[PDB]
Amino acid sequence: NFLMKHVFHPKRAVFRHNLEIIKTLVECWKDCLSIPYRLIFEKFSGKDPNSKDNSVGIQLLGIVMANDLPPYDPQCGIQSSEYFQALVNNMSFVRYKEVYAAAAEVLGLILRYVMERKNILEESLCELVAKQLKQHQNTMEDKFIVCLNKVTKSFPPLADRFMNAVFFLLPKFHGVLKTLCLEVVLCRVEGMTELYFQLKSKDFVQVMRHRDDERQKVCLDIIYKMMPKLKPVELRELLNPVVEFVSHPSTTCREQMYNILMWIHDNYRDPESETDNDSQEIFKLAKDVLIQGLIDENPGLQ
Repeated sequence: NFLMKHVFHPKRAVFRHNLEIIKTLVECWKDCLSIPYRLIFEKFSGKDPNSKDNSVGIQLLGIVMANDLPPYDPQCGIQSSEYFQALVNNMSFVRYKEVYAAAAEVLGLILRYVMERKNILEESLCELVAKQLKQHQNTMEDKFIVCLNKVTKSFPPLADRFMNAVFFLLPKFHGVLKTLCLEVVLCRVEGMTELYFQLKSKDFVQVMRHRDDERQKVCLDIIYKMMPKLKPVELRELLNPVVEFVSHPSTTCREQMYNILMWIHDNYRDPESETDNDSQEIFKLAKDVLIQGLIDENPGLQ
């Protein structure tokens, strides 16, 4: 109890060392150690914006969250369920960071914990969505999608309530925000019917052709996941930017392209009669570029 009240220090190295020794204390002595959830609540219950006072509280909650502990409010009468709101409220405070991104991350783990062990399921989710929704229309589109990406790193299903807005925000974004949008839409691709129409409606090939070697990898993963349930007509158009990834400086993009190639070749092999000329053209391009892959520079994927 005493070792977590005096951890806020000017230098960041001392704060990190204190957090490390607190984490080591909890994991080694997990049994026969009650957790003072009131102290953490008092730490992250700040009201003044741009103050950087709830960061220590959310960091303590993340530290206790990493060793399979109850996700705050163990229903021991120490606090009430309305103090679980002060944890989501933390995502509103803008500027200085470390107060909304970490809050979104810890909230995602807590939801995941509650979706895995039954008990309460969606009660946290509604407020978190409202916070995302409020941060959506009232300008501030840059913060909304990064908070959504932080949440969806542990809880994909919440993205199901914002896919339309995610696709609407895609053309106007730039830099890393476009990448965040792309992995947000990547975290939910299975069961998303008519995904190709939405992707093509926002000029997906121009996003793929731009050299980013991380965004390109994300788009390649999206294509590899979306490849089943796709007609050969769609794959005929989609294959040319994929096979343009030969001689790409990045090894990982070439490897993902090669994996796409291996899937198409077994799947399109010996097609039943002349069902579609696209099914024939698609097989020929993949087979020939797969042959071309035999002299690749990287000795591993070769």
